[PDB]
Amino acid sequence: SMNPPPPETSNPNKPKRQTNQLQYLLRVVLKTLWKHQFAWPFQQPVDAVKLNLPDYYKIIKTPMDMGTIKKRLENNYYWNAQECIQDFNTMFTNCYIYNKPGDDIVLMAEALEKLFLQKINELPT
Ligand SMILES: Cn1cc(-c2ccc3cc(C(=O)Nc4ccccc4N)ccc3n2)c2cc[nH]c2c1=O
Repeated sequence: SMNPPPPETSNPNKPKRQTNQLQYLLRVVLKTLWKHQFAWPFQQPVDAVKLNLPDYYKIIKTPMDMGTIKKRLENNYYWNAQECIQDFNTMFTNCYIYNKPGDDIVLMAEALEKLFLQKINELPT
C-alpha cells in the first residue's frame, strides 16, 4: 500500500506506571484537543490513498496523529510525558512541512497547537 502500517500503540512488556504529567496529558491535553471542532483531520493516521497525497509518506518520515497518541496514553505506552509531548510536536511539524502555508489544514493545526501549548504551560511538576 501507499500507506505504512500505523504506529504501534501498545507495549506488552513495559510495566504500568502513571505520572501526574501523563494523567494531565490524557485527561486535560488530549481530551481538550480531541473534542475541538478542528480535531477531525488529526484523529487518525493520514490515508494518502483516499486523500490523494501520493508523496505524503515520501516527505513525512515519522507519521503521527492524535488517534495514535490517544491509544498510546490509554495503553500506558509512554514511559514519560516528554515522549508524548514529542509525538504532539511531530504531528504539528508534519502538517507544517507538508502542507502549503494558509491551507485550511494548516490554520486548523495552528489553532490546535495554540491550545496544546497553553495546556503545556500548565503541565504539572
Ligand atoms: C494531517 N492531515 C490530514 C488531512 C486530512 C485528514 C482527514 C480528512 C478528512 C476529510 C473529510 O472526511 N471531510 C469531510 C467529508 C464529508 C463531510 C464532512 C467533511 N469534513 C477531508 C480532508 C481530510 N484531510 C490532510 C489533507 C491534506 N493534508 C492533510 C494533513 O496534513
